[PDB]
Amino acid sequence: ATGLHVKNGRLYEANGQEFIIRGVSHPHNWYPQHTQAFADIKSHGANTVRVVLSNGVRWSKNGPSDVANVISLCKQNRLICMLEVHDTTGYGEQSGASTLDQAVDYWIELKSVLQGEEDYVLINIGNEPYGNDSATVAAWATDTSAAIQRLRAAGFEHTLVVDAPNWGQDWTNTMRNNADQVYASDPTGNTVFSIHMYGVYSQASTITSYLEHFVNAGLPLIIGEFGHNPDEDTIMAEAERLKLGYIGWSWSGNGGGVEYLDMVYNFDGDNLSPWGERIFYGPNGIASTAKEAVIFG
Repeated sequence: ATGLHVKNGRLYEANGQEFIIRGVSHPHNWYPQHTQAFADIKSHGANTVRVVLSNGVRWSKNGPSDVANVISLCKQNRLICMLEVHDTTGYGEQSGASTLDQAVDYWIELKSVLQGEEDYVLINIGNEPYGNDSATVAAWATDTSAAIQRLRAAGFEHTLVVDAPNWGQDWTNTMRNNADQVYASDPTGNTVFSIHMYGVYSQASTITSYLEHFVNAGLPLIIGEFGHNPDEDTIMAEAERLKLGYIGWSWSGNGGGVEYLDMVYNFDGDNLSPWGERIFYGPNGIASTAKEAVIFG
């Protein structure tokens, strides 16, 4: 059965109530000991959590029982659960990355724990699935359509979330120019596009132009990741104006020189960084704009 779905370019619950994502990413694969984060994220007002999983290509695979537990934690905390396979990141440029096809093999392996959870779970096929290599960026539309087709053929009815090339930022405008082709390839129409906004989006003009292109065309879009040198004030303001979902990166535990993207320090829910204060409590932030999904009431 279908649960969350797309109608007229927007995301709806099965009862017809529109759902506007206001959430954050949590690095579950890398920090399995920090399952308290689900409750902590909910306590600050988020309505969705994007959960980092692995298909075993670059990191250690999250098996079916582990994913079942994640889903139960989302449901217990009245959060919509967006699951994503991180191993695809930067394919074509990043050594050892997964292809989208290998991500789909993993989703199919999880079919028994995902079927019947269409009201609660969104499937983000693979994170930032292409780097900047031209030959592979050129395959984004065909590879993405192929992955959607494989999932629908395997009986998946969930709403699917697909990321852009160029490490999620789409600076070539490949996703922007070809999303119509990809959307047509989903028989059910339950596909949502996701843009990641980092340094390409330091100017308000670029942000507004990109977001309005999707809204004006009726192409469903979420800002699946953003940081703070992106203009976060304009990203959050425009997401509110246009009624688009957004998901900040990330709860805690960043490494690789991106420590400043931690919302809380050392997974302590009461110890917010300036970024955590901004995204949850500042203008157009999560606490003031998020509404809980109605499926939980």
